[PDB]
Amino acid sequence: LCCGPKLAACGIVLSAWGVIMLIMLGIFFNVHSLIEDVPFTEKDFENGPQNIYNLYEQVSYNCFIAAGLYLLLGGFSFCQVRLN
Amino acid sequence: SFFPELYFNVDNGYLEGLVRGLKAGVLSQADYLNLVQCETLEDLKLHLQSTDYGNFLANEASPLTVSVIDDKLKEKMVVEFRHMRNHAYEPLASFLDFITYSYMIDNVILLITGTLHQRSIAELVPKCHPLGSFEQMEAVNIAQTPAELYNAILVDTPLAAFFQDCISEQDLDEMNIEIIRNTLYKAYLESFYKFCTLLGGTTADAMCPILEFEADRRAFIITINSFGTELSKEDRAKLFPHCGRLYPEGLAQLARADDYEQVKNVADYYPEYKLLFEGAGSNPGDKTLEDRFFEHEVKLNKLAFLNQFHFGVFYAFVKLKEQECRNIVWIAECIAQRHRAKIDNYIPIF
Amino acid sequence: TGLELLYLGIFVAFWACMIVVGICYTIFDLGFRFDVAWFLTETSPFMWSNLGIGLAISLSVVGAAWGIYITGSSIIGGGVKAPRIKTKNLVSIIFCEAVAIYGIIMAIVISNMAEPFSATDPKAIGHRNYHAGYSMFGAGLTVGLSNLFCGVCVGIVGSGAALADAQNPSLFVKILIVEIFGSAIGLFGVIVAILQTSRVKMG
Amino acid sequence: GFFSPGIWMGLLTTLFMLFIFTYGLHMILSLKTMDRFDDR
Amino acid sequence: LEYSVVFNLVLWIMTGLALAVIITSYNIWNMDPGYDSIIYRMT
Amino acid sequence: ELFRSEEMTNQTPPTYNKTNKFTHGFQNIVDAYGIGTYREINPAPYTVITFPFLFAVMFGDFGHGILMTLFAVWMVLRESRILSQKNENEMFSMVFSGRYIILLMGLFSIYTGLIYNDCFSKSLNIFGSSWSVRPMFTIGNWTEETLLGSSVLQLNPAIPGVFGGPYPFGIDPIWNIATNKLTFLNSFKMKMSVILGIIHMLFGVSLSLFNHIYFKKPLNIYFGFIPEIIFMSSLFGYLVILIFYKWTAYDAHSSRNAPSLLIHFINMFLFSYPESGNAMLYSGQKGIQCFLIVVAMLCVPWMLLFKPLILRHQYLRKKFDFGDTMVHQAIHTIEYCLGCISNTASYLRLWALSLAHAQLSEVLWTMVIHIGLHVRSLAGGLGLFFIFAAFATLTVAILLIMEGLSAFLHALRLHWVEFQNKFYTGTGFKFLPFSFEHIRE
Amino acid sequence: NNPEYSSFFGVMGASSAMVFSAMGAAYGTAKSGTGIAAMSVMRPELIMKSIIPVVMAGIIAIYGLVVAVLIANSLTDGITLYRSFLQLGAGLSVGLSGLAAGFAIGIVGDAGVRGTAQQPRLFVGMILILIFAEVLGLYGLIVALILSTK
Amino acid sequence: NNPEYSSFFGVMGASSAMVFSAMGAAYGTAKSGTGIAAMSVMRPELIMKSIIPVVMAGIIAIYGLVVAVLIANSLTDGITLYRSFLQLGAGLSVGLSGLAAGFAIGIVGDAGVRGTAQQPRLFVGMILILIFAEVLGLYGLIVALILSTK
Amino acid sequence: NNPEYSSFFGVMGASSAMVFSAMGAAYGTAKSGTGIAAMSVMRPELIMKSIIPVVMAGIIAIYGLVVAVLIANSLTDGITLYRSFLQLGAGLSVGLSGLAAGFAIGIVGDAGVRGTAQQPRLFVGMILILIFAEVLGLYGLIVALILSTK
Amino acid sequence: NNPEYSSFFGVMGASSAMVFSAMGAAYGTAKSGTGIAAMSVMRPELIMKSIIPVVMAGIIAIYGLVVAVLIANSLTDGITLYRSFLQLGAGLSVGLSGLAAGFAIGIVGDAGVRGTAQQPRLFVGMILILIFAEVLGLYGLIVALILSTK
Amino acid sequence: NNPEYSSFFGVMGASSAMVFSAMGAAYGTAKSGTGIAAMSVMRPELIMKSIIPVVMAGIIAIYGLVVAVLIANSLTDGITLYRSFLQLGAGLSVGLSGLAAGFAIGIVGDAGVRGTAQQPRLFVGMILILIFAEVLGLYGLIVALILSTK
Amino acid sequence: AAGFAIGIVGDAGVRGTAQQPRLFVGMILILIFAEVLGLYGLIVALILSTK
Amino acid sequence: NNPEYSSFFGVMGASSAMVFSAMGAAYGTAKSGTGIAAMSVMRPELI
Repeated sequence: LCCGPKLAACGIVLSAWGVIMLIMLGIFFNVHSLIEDVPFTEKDFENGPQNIYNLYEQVSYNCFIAAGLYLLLGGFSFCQVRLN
Repeated sequence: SFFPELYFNVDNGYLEGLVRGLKAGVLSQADYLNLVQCETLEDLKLHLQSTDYGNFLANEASPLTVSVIDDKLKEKMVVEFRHMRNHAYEPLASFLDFITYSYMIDNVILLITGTLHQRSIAELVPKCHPLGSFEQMEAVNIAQTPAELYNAILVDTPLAAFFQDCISEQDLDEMNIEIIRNTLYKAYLESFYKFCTLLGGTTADAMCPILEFEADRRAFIITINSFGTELSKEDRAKLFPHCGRLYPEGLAQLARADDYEQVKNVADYYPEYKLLFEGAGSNPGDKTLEDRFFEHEVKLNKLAFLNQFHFGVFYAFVKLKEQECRNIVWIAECIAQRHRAKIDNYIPIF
Repeated sequence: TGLELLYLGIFVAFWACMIVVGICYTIFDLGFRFDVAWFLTETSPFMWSNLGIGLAISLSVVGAAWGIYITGSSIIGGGVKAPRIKTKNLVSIIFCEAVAIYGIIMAIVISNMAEPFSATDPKAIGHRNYHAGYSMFGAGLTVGLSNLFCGVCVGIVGSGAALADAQNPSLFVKILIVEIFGSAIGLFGVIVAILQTSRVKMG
Repeated sequence: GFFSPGIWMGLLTTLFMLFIFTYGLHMILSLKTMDRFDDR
Repeated sequence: LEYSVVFNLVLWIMTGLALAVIITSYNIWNMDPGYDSIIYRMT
Repeated sequence: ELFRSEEMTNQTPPTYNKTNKFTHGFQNIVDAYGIGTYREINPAPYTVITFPFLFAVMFGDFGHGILMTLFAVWMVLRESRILSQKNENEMFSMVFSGRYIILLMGLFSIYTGLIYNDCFSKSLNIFGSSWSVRPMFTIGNWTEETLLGSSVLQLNPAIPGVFGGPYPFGIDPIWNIATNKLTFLNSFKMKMSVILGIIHMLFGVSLSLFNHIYFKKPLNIYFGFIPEIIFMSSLFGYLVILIFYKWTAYDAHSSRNAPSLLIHFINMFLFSYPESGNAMLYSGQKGIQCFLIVVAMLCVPWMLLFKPLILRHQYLRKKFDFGDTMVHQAIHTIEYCLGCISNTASYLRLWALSLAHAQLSEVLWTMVIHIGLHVRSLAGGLGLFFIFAAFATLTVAILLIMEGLSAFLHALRLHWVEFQNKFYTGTGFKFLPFSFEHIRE
Repeated sequence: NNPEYSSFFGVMGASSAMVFSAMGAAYGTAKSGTGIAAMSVMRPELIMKSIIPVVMAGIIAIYGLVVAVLIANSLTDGITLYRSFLQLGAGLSVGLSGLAAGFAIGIVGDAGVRGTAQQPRLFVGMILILIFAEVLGLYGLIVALILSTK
Repeated sequence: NNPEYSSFFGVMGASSAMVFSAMGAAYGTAKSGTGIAAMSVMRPELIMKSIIPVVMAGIIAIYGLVVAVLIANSLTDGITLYRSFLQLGAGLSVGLSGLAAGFAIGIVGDAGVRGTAQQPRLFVGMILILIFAEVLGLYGLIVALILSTK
Repeated sequence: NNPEYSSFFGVMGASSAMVFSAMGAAYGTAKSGTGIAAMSVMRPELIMKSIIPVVMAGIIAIYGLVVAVLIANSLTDGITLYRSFLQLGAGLSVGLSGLAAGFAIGIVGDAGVRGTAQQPRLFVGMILILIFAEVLGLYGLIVALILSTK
Repeated sequence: NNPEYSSFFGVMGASSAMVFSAMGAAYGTAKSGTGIAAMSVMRPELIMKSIIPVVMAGIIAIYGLVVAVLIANSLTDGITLYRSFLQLGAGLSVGLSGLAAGFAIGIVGDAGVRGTAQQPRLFVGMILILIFAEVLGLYGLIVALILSTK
Repeated sequence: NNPEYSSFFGVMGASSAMVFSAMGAAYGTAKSGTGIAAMSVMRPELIMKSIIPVVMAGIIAIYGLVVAVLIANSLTDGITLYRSFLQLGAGLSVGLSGLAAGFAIGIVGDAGVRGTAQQPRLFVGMILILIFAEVLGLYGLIVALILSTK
Repeated sequence: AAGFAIGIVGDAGVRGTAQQPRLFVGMILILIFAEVLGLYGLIVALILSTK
Repeated sequence: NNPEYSSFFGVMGASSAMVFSAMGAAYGTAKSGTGIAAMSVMRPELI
């Protein structure tokens, strides 16, 4: 599909933004396993520091999945703008 | 009241600034003097180009004539009017429509008569005053049928309400054309005045004085000019507008009057007019009554710009420039005809 | 005039009903059933305070805002033939914001006095809190309305200034004196609002 | 009684904001468009 | 008991609804047919 | 040495300002307000930095600051392709012409965002957060507080004997996740905006002295600059000193009924000096408060009426509409004195817009991307994909474009009205030399 | 003791005085400024004489300030209500009376400027009329000052 | 022995009397000044005579001051209520009646001043009608004075 | 056993009787004066015999004065309420009835004087018509006098 | 211990902040679109520039969104009333402020679009005047934010 | 234990959201359709593009349908009142905001569609502005969704 | 509501019919719709008043 | 346990549903019919 090279280029930029930002998010949690403290915690939070390490690892996993989707999107958009 | 000075500039703020900015460009007494000190039409152009006027004779015939200066000046103010008329909203546009109506009235008088004496619309339209326009059809391609023009007017032409006095076509054929146009003008002035009084704020107080003057002006001048013609005194009275100072009492005396002195005797009861008849020396080499009326009318149109929150500034705007056009052409005519001693017959516009 | 007719009909019916109800309570010799003290005491001072604060800020910007477009339209229109106008006549708008600023400062200073009561039964509770509540309400209203009308004045005057300057550049400076009075009127409201809340306490 | 503290206070705030709504709507309704365009 | 509640509700509910009808009736009453096309000739 | 216009060839010349590929854009936004007086101090050399700085304060967002630069870089990278092409799109041309302005604006926005430690509402952890020692919190008679914590927050006390120490650089990241950031950080930015605004005004006034020297108008400083700067210093500089004093003089030990600089400032102007009931910042403050306000009044006669008074004195001795000159000077005095008060409020835009932006960033993050996260692995990852894509879209649509444009305009407003009006006065004519402009034709 | 809410009316008085006087001054000022600007385009030589109406408006604004300040300084918590009612009356008396005066100031100044624009000899007469409006503002102030001291 | 808030009615009387009278005089003054400014341009020599309607208006303002002060002096805390109703009636009676009179003063002066310029013989008729307006204002004053002492 | 507020109803009657009557007479006076001024331009000899509508307007004002004074003198503290309602009815009856007449007086006077200018024969007719308005005003007085003594 | 209805005032704040801001921005948008459509016919090259008033109005709409969301995320059941009135004030404060802002935006933009097309030198002034209105709207936002911590 | 009649507010929300949104879309639809009928007679080739205002108006109506249904499906008998206050806020927030957007749609549609026939380059400009009105409507939906589940 | 419809349609329809005799049938049909709108009211009233 | 007056609201609903929709349909019918009459005189073929 062509879709227009102007829109393929926009997708490439968004895809690069997605991969860069999402991987960074996972790293920050992986290193500080943190101020943000937004891993989607449970309300019934117990006295278990290991729960913060575990959820932070979950955030990294989920973030890298999102980046993987941006890698696929960027790849497709790359070929569109190059061929257009 | 507290009615004006509040919502006025919400929609009409731009036009008020623009129209006064345009007024700022009208020829001053100093500028008229520079136009007088020419004695040549080419120099007249060059001196006029010193103001907002000018650059309108460019690309025209190398010889400069009065007909070109006249037409071009009219065109300038028509364009400026249409601009402001188009960039306007019903609250103000309806007021402006009345101004255009005065010209439409004259134009429809032209459409009839010619229709009555087999003339085609296409031949008549080129001689109609601008702003009449008549973009509507049915008034166009009437097939030189008076009935078709009469019906098209009743239906499409905004002046249909005014023609309620002159109806059934029978009136068109049996009435003198000038009685028809004076009758229609009365209907216009009466409706327009009432409209101004419905806008019962600053506009009513700023606008009506001018309309009331015009109404009384018509009574005075019509009475005098009617002396030498064939017209029943009652039919003459029928043409006197009721929006003025003569209506309560005074028109009855003008209707009976058969002499200039009797008309002046009426003015004697109205100092604002008495002074005009006294100023109108009417000597063989002096100003006349019509000239004093123009001077008074302009004074009023200038005073109109003492109110910053009304519609009357636009009415005065058009009328003031119309006189300015008369003034400029007068100078061109004085040059063209070489009568320098008659140059000072323009009406100063301050 | 469809809207004006609606507004009038509501206005007349609103007060006409109040007259009938008021006089009826008197006629039927009710035991002061409509008790103003009751309304004033049950009505939480918190509403009165927060209302006055919102009024102080909200009314003041309305004034400024009103005047701004009054003078904006005149400047923009006239400026077509006199573009010089924007150089000097923008000060009219500065005066309009300045009227908003007067109210804005007071709105913040007043709101800085807002405190909780931890109060329940008004009986012998919050005697001072009612005074401070009503005072804050008044002071907010005082400055709000005063700035509201000032902003309208300044707009009207600034419009004339723009129209005048377009035709005579020498008139600008002299006219400025009128707008200064307009600003002073708003400052007078500020002085009173300051006094009204000069000795208040919340909580 | 006819009114409670709650009801009355609610009505007071309701009317204030109703007046604001009315003011805004008033000027919004009294808004016109152009009859014609100036030129081509 | 709870008079103030039914009272408050019914008064303001019926008042707002009644006005909506009154305004709607006004707007319908004064419908502008255009006063043109054939009206000028019948007038 | 200040930059001034070039000489042109006893009539008022046009103003000629030499510009280059980078500084031309800055001169234009100056010229947009007006053409400066011949031999006037050119504000543009100071705008080059001052304006980006004011933006960076208004747009203090580390993450968007980067994106903003990248946008400018894109345009610069195509500089050769954009110049040697047709550009009928004027909005593209304008932002292109301002591409070097935008880049700089981003550069400072990063600087200020870094100190604020906000990158899309993200803090910058330098391992220096030592504000409090949580281990000691529990020791201070807080045993199993996390059980009750399920329904409470609990604010960390000051000066418990175990807390203290500043964050190495910028605001301690811990405030980025606090529920009361809205008082700690909002207050700081409030005070910062006031301090910066006053300094900027004083700078603009100081420049007026150089202009007064260049045109050899000793009177413009004898009754102008001097009494004007005295007015401003005594009232506005004093306030700034008090703000720093408060920060350095009082600790939490006096947090209850701690002196309020707002109330003391108001009481200063009103000469209200209660004997007791309110703690003063320092002993004798009442005497200083009275002194400064009286002096501020004493300088006014010079600025208010003595200029036309001495001009009348000197005029009649050498031999001037005295009444008209009094009108001019009186209006000028009011504008300066009242404007300083109003201008100070103008610079509250730095706080207002910095806060407004911070509110957009915090809310846009919290109500868009945060909700996209979930404890379920695959659903969370895929959700973040779609939610983030929309999030990035909103960040651009709302903050990078619209708010960046707003902050541009508001900082430009401050330059034109509050800064320039202290020294950059009068008008000049457009400098239009013969040039070979018709190169393409 | 001193009942609650008693200060309410005195606060409304102090507020009313200032607001209504501001209304009066604002109307008279805006109307006068309009007329002055319109004249000065036609002839600037009358501008200085035409300024007084604007000050006249400001006087109404001060009138209101004098009472509003007098009350605002008098306002306390322990008000015996009687004093609050006196304050309410004084506030309304000066404010609403100044409003009427300011209206007259506006109308007369605006018409006066147009009158002088055509004939400068009207100046003295127009000022004398505005003097009556100032007297109307004074009467309001007088009554308000009397009431506040009862 | 007396009820609370009984003084409320009295202070409303003193205020109302002054406010309505100022509104009446202000209206008549505003209309008169407009007519004077418009007329005097054509007939400047009449400027010193056309002021009279404005004085007539000032009389309405005095009417109000007299009663408002008379009531104010009679305002106490221990008011018997009965007396307060009389004071309120007196205040409204003179104020509202003066308001009506001021309206007529305005309209009659406006028309009369211009009519006089166009008709010098109208001067006497104009004054006579203005005398009737003053009589209408007095009737209110008479009743108010009767009530305030009843 | 006398109901409180009984005096309120009463005093409101006396005031209303005066206020509404002045409103009517003032309206009729304002309209009559306007027509008279315009008429005087053409027919100055009629100015003096054109004042009658204004004198008649004053009759309406007196109608009101008489009742208001009769009530005011009748007002006491220990009023049995019954009398208070009669006083309110009497006040409204004469005041509002005279008010309506005042408009008739004004409108007919204006039209009559303007017409008389052209048709001097209209004068007897103008007066007869205005006589009917005077009769309408008296009817209100008659009922008010009956009620105030009942 | 929580006064009932305490949550009612709070919820209204969030709603008003959004509704009134939308009204203002919509008004400004409607006014601008009218001027833009009329102007753009003759000078289509100015279509892009003419959008600015609309973007500014859109900012007003955001201003409102920020408060409405901030309040909404701050609502609970056990609201202590004190907090509720702060939220209501915040909503109303930004609402009316944004509403007035939007009106100034719309009115000025309409004139500005026409003025700029006729005189491009007015472009900067158009932005400036709209800029001041946007600054006024910001104040409305900030005060709504300030109350959230009081 | 739950307050009675608590469902009233939530029910009014569901209905209010739908009605106000229909009012908004109806205005924009009627105003745009008028411009379409007036325009497309001259430029029939634009008949399939001038519908856009109307389509975008339908969006306002859907925004209301989504919330009105969301609210209705959220109502029960034993409502804790708190939830009902939220439901009314959400209903009004989207409804009245959609109403404001509907006005923008209508006015911009009319001006844009007729302008487009005069200048086809306006077509994109019209959409962009209408896009801003749609964004204004969206903000209302966002807040309503936030409140309705809060 | 039906009365409004009848009146407005009757006025325009009857006058139009003289100008266009072919309008008669269309006028009747439209008036029939207004009568149906009036009947809907009757139908609801009959069902409701008997419930 | 049933609140008295409770049925009042439901009855007003049944009425409002018909009254308001009737007002709308009546407006639309009358407004369209007027335009139709104007059309038919110009050309009945579209009636």
